[PDB]
Amino acid sequence: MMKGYILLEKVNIENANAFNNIIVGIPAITSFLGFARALERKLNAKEIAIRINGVGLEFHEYELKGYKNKRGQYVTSCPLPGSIPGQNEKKLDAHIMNQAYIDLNMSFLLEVEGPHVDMSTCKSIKSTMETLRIAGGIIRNYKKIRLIDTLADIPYGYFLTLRQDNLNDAAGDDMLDKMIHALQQEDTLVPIAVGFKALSEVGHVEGQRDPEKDHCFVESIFSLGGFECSKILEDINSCLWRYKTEEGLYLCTII
Amino acid sequence: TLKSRPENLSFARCLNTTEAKFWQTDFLKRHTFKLPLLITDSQSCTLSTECDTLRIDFGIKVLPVKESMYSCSDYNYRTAIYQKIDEYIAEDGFLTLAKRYVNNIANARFLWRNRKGAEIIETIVTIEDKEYPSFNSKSFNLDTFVEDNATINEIAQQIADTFAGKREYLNIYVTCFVKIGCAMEVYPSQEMTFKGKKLFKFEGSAGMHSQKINNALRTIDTWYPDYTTYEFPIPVENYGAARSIGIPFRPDTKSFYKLIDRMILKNEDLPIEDKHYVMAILIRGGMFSKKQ
RNA sequence: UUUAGAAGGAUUGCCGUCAGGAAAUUAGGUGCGCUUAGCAGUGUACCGCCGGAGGCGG
Repeated sequence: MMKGYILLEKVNIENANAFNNIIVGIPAITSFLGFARALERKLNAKEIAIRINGVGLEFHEYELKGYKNKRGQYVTSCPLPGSIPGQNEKKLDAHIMNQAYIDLNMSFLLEVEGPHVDMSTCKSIKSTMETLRIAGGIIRNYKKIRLIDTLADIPYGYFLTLRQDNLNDAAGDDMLDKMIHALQQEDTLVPIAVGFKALSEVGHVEGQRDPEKDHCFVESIFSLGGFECSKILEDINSCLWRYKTEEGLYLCTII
Repeated sequence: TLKSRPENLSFARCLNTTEAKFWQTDFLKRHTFKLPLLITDSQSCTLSTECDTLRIDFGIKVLPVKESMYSCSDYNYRTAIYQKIDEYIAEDGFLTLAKRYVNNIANARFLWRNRKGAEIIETIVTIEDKEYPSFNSKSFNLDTFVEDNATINEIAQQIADTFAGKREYLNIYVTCFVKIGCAMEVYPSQEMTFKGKKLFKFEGSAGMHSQKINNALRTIDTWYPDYTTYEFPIPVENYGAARSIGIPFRPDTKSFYKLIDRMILKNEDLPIEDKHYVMAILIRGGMFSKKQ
């Protein structure tokens, strides 16, 4: 075919990152699209031409590593540090930095467009989803990889959508006051990270991961989001995240 | 101005049948002698060693049709039904259906299974204090309906007039005499004790449930779509569903629901066969309502 | 090609002693359940016969 939709159903991830400098919780959206782009790059070296241009994120259960106190607050845990490269590397006790970890069960909805979208493509995805990670976390098991046609085959769960209107339209002098007041009015919204902004100009520095590409120093940007059930969803395009790149801005938006 | 059937419409039965009680007798002394016939404990039932006849007794009460509506939540639809029944009482005085009922009495269909292998069967019908000349019951067939006997006409006229107003009630009593022979099984009815074949007992003796005797006398329908292929009378049911041949014989446009919708909710003259089926369904009774 | 890539929290323990819940009460008047109906796959699987398991007569 050409266009199509593939479901990755009930994926268990253990130990994914949950810290983005102001937020402890759901991982950033860039990692969830990075899983899809890594799946595309490994499928295109096995000579199965495909292109993923949209991801849907459905949440079925979660757990945060730690415990909940009597007062109702969350205290997080960390693994014991081992040996970290640097000056104090031959010592027996290392240092403790800032970290958080989460466990998730999720289902992914991928929009693929290639020369052939059949069940052999689903088998090729099944033989490739056992070498990748999701957000720095290992994949323990999955149920099935299948093709969907309509909005009645999608299992029960809750999707994550972008709500930027409820932020730009609230009361306050600055954006952080807008976020705090918008979270006090509606109590079903969460703050999320949605990409990066630029702090420098494109060039070549010294000390890069890949020394033959273009670099730019960046800072993360944050927004608002909320949850909507599968049975109350209108279209299958109002839950699909995509990459968008302006000049100086690296974003993920549903639009 | 009628758009649909009411939210509550029900009828009652205009042919009420009692339950049967089984007796044993001899044959050349049948008009002077009777004995109990009991169940022998699976259960079973057999005659004695000195009797060769099974006597089955039951009675019927006939009621008018117009005064047999139990509920109608819309006066207009009641006025429509009463006018349509008055139209049929103008054409046919309920004689065809009643002739068919007395024919099903005379063929002795009410002796299901008890009829194979009999040697002489006779059936006497009494109305008030006058006995009617008996019936040979093996000179009749279960495919044809005789219309030129004298006593069958003379009973069906009385039943007719009372289905149509001129009399308020009719009490009919029927006795039968089946000669199967000494030490032969009986075959009475069966109870859903819901193991073993638990047989029905009525006042100590044995008998048939009144519903089986009623379902034998309502097999008068020979006006269905595919009658030329399968040529046999069926019971008068709604979505016609003779249980032996497990296929609905009227699933569609000739069903009672559609046919009465196309006679009251939108005036349209049905053929006489369809009227003869609808006025029957009304003689039987049911919860002919709707889910508005 | 994912704020990428890495990680042993662990050993030990005496919560205890005492005690009056208690006095008072008005749940009450009404009422249509009700049309229809067939319980069984045959009502059981019996005597023998060959023949070292598999067969055949009535």
